[PDB]
Amino acid sequence: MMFLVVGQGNPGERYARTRHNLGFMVLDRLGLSFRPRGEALVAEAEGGLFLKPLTYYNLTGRAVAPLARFYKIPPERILVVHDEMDLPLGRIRFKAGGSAAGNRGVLSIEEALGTRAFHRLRLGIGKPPDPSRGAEYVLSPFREEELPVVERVLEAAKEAVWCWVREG
Repeated sequence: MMFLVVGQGNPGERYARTRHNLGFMVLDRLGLSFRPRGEALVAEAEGGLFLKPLTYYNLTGRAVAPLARFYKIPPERILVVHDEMDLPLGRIRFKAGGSAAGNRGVLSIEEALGTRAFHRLRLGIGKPPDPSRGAEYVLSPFREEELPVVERVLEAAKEAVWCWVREG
């Protein structure tokens, strides 16, 4: 296996529209065929793997590390796609190593792998007006007025993902 693309999210229909499931939403735009493999939905394409862990958001390392270890996927070929409160909706940024900047899904993968040196695709979702409501904000759906931006973010993310996988 050449690489591993991980979409951050939570399992179950009740989380499917929430901001914290934006990484699953990107993965779901890729055209792939996901199959259940333990606490994970996994797809194989282009010589590599795509993973929607069903571990819960903060526990995704539990699915990522056994897969990476087993197929000897190096951290340079692991990409973690996730929602990011520190960037405004509409903004997308790649990140190579460095701190799991308080993203607990990225943190759980660092913990389980024993390294910070994997890549992340950060998808800005903005912040809530009050910091203490962060969990609430990410476990809410987007506002209907955000949907046009969200769509275009998903389109841009889908291209970024394939670019990272493929040509660049």
